[PDB]
Amino acid sequence: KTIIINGVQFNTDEDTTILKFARDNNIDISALCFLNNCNNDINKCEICTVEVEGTGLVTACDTLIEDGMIINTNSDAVNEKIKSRISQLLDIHEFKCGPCNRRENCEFLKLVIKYKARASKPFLPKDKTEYVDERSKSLTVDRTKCLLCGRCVNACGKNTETYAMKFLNKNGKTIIGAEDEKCFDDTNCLLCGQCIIACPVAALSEKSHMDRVKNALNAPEKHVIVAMAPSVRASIGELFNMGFGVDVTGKIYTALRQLGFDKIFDINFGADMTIMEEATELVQRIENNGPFPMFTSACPGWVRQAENYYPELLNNLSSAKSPQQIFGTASKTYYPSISGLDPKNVFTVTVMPCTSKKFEADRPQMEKDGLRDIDAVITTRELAKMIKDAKIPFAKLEDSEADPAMGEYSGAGAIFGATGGVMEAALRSAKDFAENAELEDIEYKQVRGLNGIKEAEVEINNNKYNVAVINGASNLFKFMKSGMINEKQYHFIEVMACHGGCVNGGGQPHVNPKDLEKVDIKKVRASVLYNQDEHLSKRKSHENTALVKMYQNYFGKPGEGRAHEILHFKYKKSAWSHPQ
Ligand code: 402
Ligand code: SF4
Ligand code: SF4
Ligand code: SF4
Ligand code: SF4
Ligand code: FES
Ligand SMILES: [Mg+2]
Ligand SMILES: [Mg+2]
Repeated sequence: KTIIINGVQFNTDEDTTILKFARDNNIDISALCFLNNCNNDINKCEICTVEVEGTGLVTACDTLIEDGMIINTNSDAVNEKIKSRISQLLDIHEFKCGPCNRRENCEFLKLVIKYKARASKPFLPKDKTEYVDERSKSLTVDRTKCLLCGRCVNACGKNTETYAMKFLNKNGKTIIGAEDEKCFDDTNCLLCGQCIIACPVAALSEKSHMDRVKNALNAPEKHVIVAMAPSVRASIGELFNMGFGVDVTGKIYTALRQLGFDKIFDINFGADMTIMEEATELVQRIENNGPFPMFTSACPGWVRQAENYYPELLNNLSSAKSPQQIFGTASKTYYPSISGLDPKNVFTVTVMPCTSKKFEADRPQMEKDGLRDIDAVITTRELAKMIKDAKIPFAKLEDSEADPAMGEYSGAGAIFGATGGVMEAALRSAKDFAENAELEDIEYKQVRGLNGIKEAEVEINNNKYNVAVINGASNLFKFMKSGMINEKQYHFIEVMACHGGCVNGGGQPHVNPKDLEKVDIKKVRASVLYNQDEHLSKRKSHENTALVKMYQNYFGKPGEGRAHEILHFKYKKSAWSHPQ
């Protein structure tokens, strides 16, 4: 078919939208509410307006190309329409970029600047308290920034299929929020924060823990531990203009020391701990023939999904604590035993690509003897802001090293942040455990990649077992609802709520939609992790020397005794009751 765009003739067989055909041919069209191959069906932002000859102004993002269209993307009538829409958005928008947390990478600001748009009347609310919801342990809303673009609603729908983020009719006016405007925590919401990632502005954010951290750092008698997740070292460089897929591990350690932290450890150490315990439990369940299947339990997004939708699976969850919590538990017990610190004075902070980790850390029973496993969780974005506020030249920092005692990690722990990561690492140790051997082939490439549902057959000690990797919360629903779970007998199942794994977590750096169609963000971030695994000497969690010492000298044998006593956590379904 033949179309004309800005006087340029195209002959094409492609059946796509104006927007995508234009972007494919280096023709500029703006968009706002269009994301994840979806726009806002009930309140189209119309930022993507173009002029079609013989029709008038149309939305490019959801209008298919047709033979014989004459399209103008830059006529004065088009630009005045787009400018008008942005101005109306400004009319309901607290335009104060100064102290805003999206100041450095906001899509809306870029649009305002591009079209020179201004409000008819500035939005200047005196009392923000009614626009702000900070009840959640993981999420916050600032409706002074909200454009009602529906991108959070669509993303929540696509990524989780819970539809926990909804349009609401609050006293005759439209907002976004949880069901019945309740606290997100009190709904079926997973707190995975995929909504935040989709948000073009600062309307959706993580629940801040930065005050917890600063207060602890400035408290004389507090000994503040910090440990970052696998994914952080593969991501945080993005916010310092270092590009995508840059390993910045050593720079992070240096920055944390300069921030005033008293001990620099690593969650990857906790990852090796979780494998120690979970691979042990797997081997146990084999020689007890059940309960099968065993599900991973390190994703609090998935744990909440199970609690809210599949409580019959809670007893199938591994009882091993997550790397975050299992690390935290040892930081209040083992670490004092090798440091002399009063356990009460230890304050443990993690850096996570995740918002759901904050909820996990603040679970009432995630403590012992009055001591929280984890006292604070800051996202990748929060650590970045903290670094920038301290004016630490991150990109120029020299590499330092972590403190070894709870900072060493194997290549198995290092790949936790990728979908299929926990599966692969668990298998490397479960195999060696069950066969009493030191096997050389350790790469399970079949469980890797961005496929939503991944299965593999594995041969453990002259017996064959079935594993599955569930990549994304919506895929958990598909896997269960479509009866896939009953099509064969599964023995070990990994579930991550965020598609791509933690590298694509709700607390990660935002990425411009244009960059998203240019960079495979999930694969590129994960590539850093697998790279570290490939070039590390020890690639099994039980080959972690610092970890072995810890178990030999303090916890004893994994999966039992002291180790099972305090390094494990069991989820329980509510007892039957009526009503509901
Ligand atoms: N706790 C824990 Fe995990 C580990 O190790 C993280 O820290 Fe993850 C990452 N990156 C997060 O958030 S959680 C899910 N298990 C996969 S990776
Ligand atoms: S959300 Fe964007 S446009 Fe609005 S105040 Fe913040 S930086 Fe400025
Ligand atoms: S919270 Fe963000 S993504 Fe959701 S409607 Fe408001 S501006 Fe759009
Ligand atoms: S945190 Fe996750 S489940 Fe909850 S509303 Fe946001 S995207 Fe949906
Ligand atoms: S996949 Fe990772 S980042 Fe996403 S909710 Fe689970 S633990 Fe958090
Ligand atoms: S981007 Fe097309 S209507 Fe919003
Ligand atoms: Mg649409
Ligand atoms: Mg201090």
